[PDB]
Amino acid sequence: MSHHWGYGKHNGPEHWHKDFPIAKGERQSPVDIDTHTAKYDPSLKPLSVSYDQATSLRILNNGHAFNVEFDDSQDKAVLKGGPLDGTYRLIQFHFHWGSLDGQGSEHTVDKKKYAAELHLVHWNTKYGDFGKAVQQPDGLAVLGIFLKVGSAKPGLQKVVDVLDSIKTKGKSADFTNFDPRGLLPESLDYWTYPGSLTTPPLLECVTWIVLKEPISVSSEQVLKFRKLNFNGEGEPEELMVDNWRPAQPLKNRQIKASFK
Ligand SMILES: NC(N)=NC1=[SH]CC(CSCC/C(N)=N/S(N)(=O)=O)=N1
Ligand SMILES: [Zn+2]
Repeated sequence: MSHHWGYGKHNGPEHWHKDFPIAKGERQSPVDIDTHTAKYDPSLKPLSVSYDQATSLRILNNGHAFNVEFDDSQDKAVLKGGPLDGTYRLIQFHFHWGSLDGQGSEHTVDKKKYAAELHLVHWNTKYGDFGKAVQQPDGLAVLGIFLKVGSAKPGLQKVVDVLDSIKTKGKSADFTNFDPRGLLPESLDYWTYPGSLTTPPLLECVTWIVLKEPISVSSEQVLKFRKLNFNGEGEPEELMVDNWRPAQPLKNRQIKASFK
């Protein structure tokens, strides 16, 4: 029980396959996005991001990241279009980030690593609930957005300022009326490919949609991410940093671009 997966030397990504053999599967994520090789697919549609009726509820430190959770019991905040067939409901978002500004993203672009990566996780409403959706090859759609360090992202600050209250694993806080539209870049140009969850159980249920344009966050904003703890309250401090899985083999997949 006590030797659980994580991001350390003894329980990190190179160990995950022992408990989760799908870690060596045929459609694992993340991947490197080779820009010159990705092919423009003129049949891909614009993404439809409809977040105006989003109902955020709570923010949780789960010991690996923090999740901002949404009410997904109705079609409030939904992702449609692009490569997707049907309607995908937003359930949560979270980030992956580094100990230094030169690492932290899960996807890479021509081997470049960004400081962090935002994942907005959505599930296909034809499967009725999230737990059923993760058992399907087209069950989830994760919208990935890169973060670089530069100017502050004003729409991120409300997240940053609540992190002191969920420092340690298992802590949560009310987090209502947060508008995830404030985390998007200007352009919705994207790459897409079939992949997996990037944490155990690593299920091969995700249509990945990775935006081309990064958002900028300030050094102070990402420094606050790095003050979070992997540990629970009253345990030795382990800073929550480098909670990213490295790029996995592309195998028999093609990455498609929505743009020329
Ligand atoms: N609840 C339920 N029935 N199953 C599962 S499997 C993983 C999980 C937690 S959310 C799925 C993990 C995730 N979003 N990975 S990522 N980094 O976005 O690719 N719940
Ligand atoms: Zn993620």
